[PDB]
Formats: sequence, C-alpha cells, structure tokens
Amino acid sequence: PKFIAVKLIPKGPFRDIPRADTLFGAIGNAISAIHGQSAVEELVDAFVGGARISSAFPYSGDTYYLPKPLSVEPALEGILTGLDEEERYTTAKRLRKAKYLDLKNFELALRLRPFTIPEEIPYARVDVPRVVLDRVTQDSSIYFWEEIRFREKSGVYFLYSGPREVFDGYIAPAMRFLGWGAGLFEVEFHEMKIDAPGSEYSVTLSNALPTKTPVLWRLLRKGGWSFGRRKPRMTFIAEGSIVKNDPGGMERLELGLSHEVYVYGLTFPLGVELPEG
Amino acid sequence: RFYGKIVIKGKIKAVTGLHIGSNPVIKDPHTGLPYIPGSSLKGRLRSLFEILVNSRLGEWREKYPSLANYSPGSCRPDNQENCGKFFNRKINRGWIHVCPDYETALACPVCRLFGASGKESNFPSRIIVRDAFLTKEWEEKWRAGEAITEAKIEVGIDRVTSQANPRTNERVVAGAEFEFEIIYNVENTTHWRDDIKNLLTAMALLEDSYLGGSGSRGYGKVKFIFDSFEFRPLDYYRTGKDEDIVSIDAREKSVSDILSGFDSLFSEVEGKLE
Amino acid sequence: MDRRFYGKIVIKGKIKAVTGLHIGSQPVIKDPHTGLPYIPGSSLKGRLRSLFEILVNSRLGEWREKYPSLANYSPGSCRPDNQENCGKFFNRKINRGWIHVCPDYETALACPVCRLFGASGKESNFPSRIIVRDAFLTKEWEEKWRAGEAITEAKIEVGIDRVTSQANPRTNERVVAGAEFEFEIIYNVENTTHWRDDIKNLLTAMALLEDSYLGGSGSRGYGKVKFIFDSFEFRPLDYYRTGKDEDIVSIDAREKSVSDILSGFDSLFSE
Amino acid sequence: QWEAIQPYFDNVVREAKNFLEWSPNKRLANAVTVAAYLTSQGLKTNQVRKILDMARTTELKVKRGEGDIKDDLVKMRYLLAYTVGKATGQSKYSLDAFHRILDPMLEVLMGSPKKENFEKFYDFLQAVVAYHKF
RNA sequence: GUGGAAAGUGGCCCGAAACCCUUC
Repeated sequence: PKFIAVKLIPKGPFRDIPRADTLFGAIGNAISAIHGQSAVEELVDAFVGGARISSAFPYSGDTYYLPKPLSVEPALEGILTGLDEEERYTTAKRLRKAKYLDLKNFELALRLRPFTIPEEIPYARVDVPRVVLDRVTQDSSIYFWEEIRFREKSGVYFLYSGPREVFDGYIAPAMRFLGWGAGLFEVEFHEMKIDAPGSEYSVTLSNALPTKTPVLWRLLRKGGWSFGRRKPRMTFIAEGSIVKNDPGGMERLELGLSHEVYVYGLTFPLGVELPEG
Repeated sequence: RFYGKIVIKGKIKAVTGLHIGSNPVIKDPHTGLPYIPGSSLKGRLRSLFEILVNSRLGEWREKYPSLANYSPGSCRPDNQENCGKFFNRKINRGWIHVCPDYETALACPVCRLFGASGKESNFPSRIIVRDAFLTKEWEEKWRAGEAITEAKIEVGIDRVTSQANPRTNERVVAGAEFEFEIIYNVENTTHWRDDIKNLLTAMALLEDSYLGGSGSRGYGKVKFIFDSFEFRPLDYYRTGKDEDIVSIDAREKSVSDILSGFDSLFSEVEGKLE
Repeated sequence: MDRRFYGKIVIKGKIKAVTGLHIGSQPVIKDPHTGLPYIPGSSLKGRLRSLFEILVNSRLGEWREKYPSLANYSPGSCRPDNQENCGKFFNRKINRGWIHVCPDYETALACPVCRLFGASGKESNFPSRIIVRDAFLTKEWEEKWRAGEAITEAKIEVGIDRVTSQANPRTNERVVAGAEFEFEIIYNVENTTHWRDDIKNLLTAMALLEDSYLGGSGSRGYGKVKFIFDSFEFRPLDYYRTGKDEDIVSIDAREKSVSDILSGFDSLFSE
Repeated sequence: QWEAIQPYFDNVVREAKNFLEWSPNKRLANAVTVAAYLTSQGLKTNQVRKILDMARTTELKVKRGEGDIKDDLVKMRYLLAYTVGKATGQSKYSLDAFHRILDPMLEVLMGSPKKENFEKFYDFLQAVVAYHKF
C-alpha cells in the first residue's frame, strides 16, 4: 500500500498530539471555512467512506515513528527467544514503555520478528505555569494548563490512504489553512511505503470506533467541546490496535448544534499475522 | 464566513532585555534558548489596550456601540460579576475584561479582538500571537557560547541600617531579535480597518511601556521592526503558487507605520477586498 | 478603582556624570554582549525613590492634608518594633531592611511616594506609574570607545586606618568622569488633577539626586549626575491611536533651578 | 619549590611554540603546569592585570568589532616587554616566565590570523590566570 | 465541522554601608 504522508513542521508547542479524530474535526472546520457550507464533510461523506486519515507520531529527524502493532503484546516471549535468559526486562521496555517505533522496527515489529524499541522520543510534556494578571492590580492565580513541546528538528505527521484527487481537493488545501499560540504549522507532503503482510487481522492506525468487534485493544475516552456544548465521551479504541474482522465502523452523528457534528473513527488496515487468540 | 489570516511577521529587539519569568528564570523549552511566549505578548497587548479603552470609553460610544453600558471602573468594590463598571471576570484574584455574551462582543473593540468566554458566550479571539523564537542570527551566535541570558542582581536597600539583600533576576541579554509573528483572522470585513489599526495601536503602546516581568525599572523597552504585512484571502489555500500581498519591509517604524504609510498599504489590500 | 491612563510624558535623560560612577555587579555592570558601562534603570529608580521618601519623611508635617493617606503614619522608624506594620512611615520587611509600601490600594492611591513608585503586599500592589529605562551609554561615547581612549578606567583605594598602615587595597573600576548615559524616563499620566503635583513632585527628587549621588560609594565622590534634559515631551492617546507625527514638545534649554517652566508645563496641555 | 620539569614544561610551550592547530587538552594539560611554575615564583596579579585588559578589549573587538587585531596586537606585544623592563629584582627574576610564552606565541600569531585562530590563544590566556590562585 | 472558547509568572525592591595608595 503506497499511502502518502503529510508531515506537519511545527514552529512551536502543540496542545496535544491530535488523536486521529481531532484532525477530522479540524478538517471539518477547514472545509467549513473554505468552499462554502455544503462542500463540507456531508459532501465528503462517501469520500472519507473509502479513504482514511489515521494520525500518528512525530518523527525527530526523518524516522517516521509508528505507534505499535498491538499484536505482539500476547506472545512477546514467543518473539524474543533469541536473547539471553535476562530477556524479561526488555519485554517491560516493549510492553510498558511501548509507545512508538521506527519503521524498520515496525515492518518487523509485526510479522513475528524481534524488533527494537527507540528512545529518541520528541516529547517535552512540560508544565508551563502560565498567566497571572489583573488589569489594575496583582493577581496570584497560578493556573497551569500544560502543553506539549517538541525537539529541534521534529514534527507530527499523519497518513493518507486514498486517491490523490480527493486528497488535493479537501485535505491538502486544508493542511495549509491551519497555519494562545499553539497552532504552529508548516505543511510538507511526502510519500511512504510499508511492507504490510497478509490481511487476516491487522492494525487500524487510528483512533477507532468499531462495529462491535473486539480483538486485543486499548480503550479510550475522548471528550471534545466542538463548538460549545460538550460532546459525549464516545468510547474509542486507542492508537493502533487490531480490529480486522471486516471493519468500517461508521462515523457517529451527534446532537447539540444546528448542523450535526459527527465524529470520526473509521479505520484503515495494515498487515499483521498475530500468534493466537 | 472567512476571508482572513493576515500575517504580520517581524523581529522584536529587546533593547534592555526581557524577564518573562517562570532564582527567577526565563521560559526555556527544550534547547536552553529563551523565547517570548505568545501568551505574554497577547496578554500585555490586551492590558495596554483595555486600559486605553477604559480611559476612552465615554467618548467613542457610537463607534463600538456595545461599549456604552460600562461607565469606567473596576468591580472590585462591589464584589459581583456583570456589574456595570467596566470589567468583571473574577478568576481567582483578578478582574479582566470579557464581554459575557457573543452578541455584545461583536462590537466591543477590545473584546472582539481577543475574544470572550464564561457562560454561553464563546467568542474566538480573532488573533493568533505566535511565540517568537530567536531568529537565526542569535541562534548561530548562541552556538559558540555568547551567554544568551544575563544574571542581574538587585537589592532592597534600607535607610535606617542601609543593609541590602540579593534578589537575582537572570534576564535576557539586552539586544536580541526574536522573530516576532502575528496571525489575524479577517472575518467581518467592515470591522477590519479599525481592528488592525487597534492592534497597531496596542503594539504602539509597547515600545513605550514594559513587556516581560519586572518592568518600569528597565527590563522592557522592546521594538517591533516588522517586515512583511501579508494576506491570505481565499486563494492562498485552494492554490498558493502566487497571488498574495507583500508589503514594504525595511525601516517601518511602528509609530510611523500606524497611519503615515498604512493607507498606502491598506489600498493594495483593498485591491483584493473579497 | 481605576488605572485609566492618558499621558506618558517622557524626559530624554542625558546624565553626563562627572567625578566618577561606580555601579556594582558580579566592577561595572555590563552583563550583555557589548561590554560597556550602563546605568540599569533600577539603580536609578531606587535611588530616586529612597531619596524622595527621605524627603517625605521630614516634610510630612506640612503637607499632611494634601495626600491625605500620608496622615496614617509617624516620621519614625520601624527598626525597634519588628512588626511588618506599626503605624510609622517605614514598613515592609524585604528580607532585613524596610521600605515604604502602602499595603492597600486606596491608601496607596493618595500617598505622595507610593502613587509614583508602586505598592506591593496583600491584595493591593499599585502599578508604579513611572517607567525608568535602563540608561545605556550614548552613541557618541560608543564611537569614542571604538577609537581607543578607553572608558571605565580603574581606581585603587586603600583601607589606611589609624594603625600602622599596612592597608589592604581594593580596586573599584569606576566609569570615567564625563559619560553621556542617554537616559530616558516615562511617567504614566492618569486623571489630570492627579498629574501636575506628580512630575513637579518627581523632579524635586531628581533635583535632590542632582545634589546627592547615585551608584555606589557616593560618600567619597562617585556622583554628580547633572540631568541635562533633552525632550520634556508628552505623547497623548490622541496619536497612539492615530499617529500623525505630532506631539507636544517642551524646551530643554539648560535645566530648572526650581521649576521655571512650571508655566510651560501647561503650554498646550489639557490632559 | 621550583623544579626543572616546570621550566621544561615552559620550554615545551616555548620550543613547541605551535599550539594553534593542537588539541584542546594540549592547552589545559600544560596551562596548569605553566601556571604552577608561574605560581612557584611570586607573580602577583596586579602587574599582570594590565595585560588581561588588553586581551578582553581585543576579545570584544573579535566579537563583531572589526576583522582582526592588526595594530592593537602590538601593544599587547609591547606591554609584556615593558613590564619586563619595569620589573626589578624580585620580579624580573620571576616575571620573565610569563613573558617567555606570549611573545613566541604572538610572533607568528601576528600573521593576522582568524578570530577562530586567536580564540585558541585567548583561551590559553584565560587558562593561565586562575591557577595563580590554584 | 479542533478535550474548546476569553487568561502578561505579574506587582514592590539603589548592588548598597564604610575604606586617605599610603607608610616605612
């Protein structure tokens, strides 16, 4: 699968890594700003109904990090038999701090091969103690509101498995529209390749709202105000688990506004052969 | 609608350094460099502007019609929100200006240029103050050492013992351009001229008052040398090969840029206007 | 309770100090890159404020109704009674010393020092209304330092007491006598009746600082600052909002003996 | 007190007069011993303090003041021999140890060298100074 | 159709007190 990538060069801090559905909210407000009111995601319904967004990590250089094939957590001891008998604790590096992996340690982090964890993670989840001021006098009020902070050459990217006509018609104009300060944003398109074996059961690469089909999956809970009235909790699968008993978990219509907000969660496959389960 | 995103890009020279604190130390994110957080720039840029319209509320009063039910004051004597003095918003100790409804804050000249919230209001700030991040002269200056910060010691001198006490400050080195930027949404095209004139007014309140921490004794005295007024109307995003305004750059003094060349800069953007 | 400014009268400084100047740090005080002498604002503001409040300490007996919140104090000192408020015109334990700080707003709004150099403390903290720029060495002495003819020459003292003089010396490195320090000073103007009795209240302090010293060991020289003014001009809100290259400019002929241009303060002035 | 390895370390610096394209530990590993000999003799600071001010001023002239130190380097070179001539008895017997390093260094290093070339000497100039007290 | 929308790490503070570059 020759799915292209979109690398977002930041210029400073982000609030959070955009969680693979908040982009589809932000894409929605972008195509609500441009193109009038009816070329918005109602018109892009059948176009994201065959093409996916599915966010992922920063890169820290050019090494495009990828989250985890979560089908190595059951039989991790079946993977690492080649190590010496002090391999447990490397499993704890590959279970508990199992966050993100290089591509070369992702084409073989699945397919039952001994991957290696990276450590050059471009995170500074720092605790910026912001504003304290009254217009006339003192104010004490240390309210924290922490944010994320990047490395010198790093940046988020995400993927796009779709036809390039639909990409350059909605999302690729929108990815330069996005560029309080934390919206620092420079867009640079790219292509990418993933080896991705046979498609029995494999990764979603997004946050996921499945169609009732649970296989080995971290649960998530995503809020989001999204023009005022607080969106519900909308239980999600986290970044990168394995629901491939024919997915296609549709986007969920909500209530609260004049026009409906409808939340992403539809996923796109990859290739994994998982051991058992 | 949206016909927007004006980019004011520039460089801010701290003639006597900055002390945007966090020994008090400057904000230092990931490389050891300092930086002006865009929060502090927007915040001081609204305190100066809000006190300007606090003085000038009773006389504008027809332009910006929602700023008429105020009759200046702070609501700290009568400890309640929504009191018609000028500004309520009791956060934890402070009292700032936020209009408590969207329909009012389409017209309050401070509030419609930095937004409104509270209960059932939700006005977006119409501006994006990017944090300024140490332009590439002083980055390469920093690589060979050059001591980008400066530990500065003050004292509390007494008068009956004449004793003293160390109160170190560690401010940024006097003279450092910071790669300053401003992004502004240009919704409601009839508001826009007075709006960016008001933002330039608030920026012109700087260079004559303190940014950054323990001012009024030094530590402020910044200078905007902003180069490129740009525009991104509706075709920079659907396309972007060409067709955007680039204004004059070199020696644009902000106390002279405000109107003495601004209408010679406004009328090119009147050429697009849509 | 209102700040409510319209104003910012500015004076463009030019403190050509004669007979030395020794401001200290960790030796003169240039921490930034262009190694130099400079006067760092706060050493001018604090030497203004302490001298002005020493004047107000002796002259409170006759103002005493004008600036009415001054009348809550005594001309004594809070040195014996070590409580942070005592009822005398000295309070506010910083770490071991004492400075004048009105711990309220409305008592600081009338106090003739604290309305011009700012309060602090519990819930009050008045903004200082004066802005004291860091006085950097002028372009003339910068050009006359690039060409040799060095500035900041050293000077050695000794501690030759009334014993067998084996006096341990100590270098000082003062600034050379004659150094235009390109000073600037801004005063925020609020609510005009609160105004004319402020800069006239301010300059007297500077006049006392013209008689006294600033910067270090001033009991043995090291002062004589000679504030030869340059601008005395005023920058109203009528052009911070609309900058038409206009301003209300006074005259900077030599100096004022005691407020000779008190009449020219109000030349084109309504605010 | 003084032993001949220390003037032979000075002689390594003076006969191996080239330190400019050498390792940054070749400076410090000798600069202790140099200063050790320079603190084996008296060498109190206040007559050396005239030299260091000429270094720091030319160091600021390096930090975006000019292209190089062309004419002002002579008075750096002159004032060493001037202090040698002024030094009498308990000093000229001793201060020549500080003198025998900076002249053969700055001889070819008045080749109008780069600011990155002179900085390797100014770091040695600073490097001698603290081990007077250590 | 963005875990959102409004939110200056701020207010106050002299690097000050004293010291013959001089004796044997």
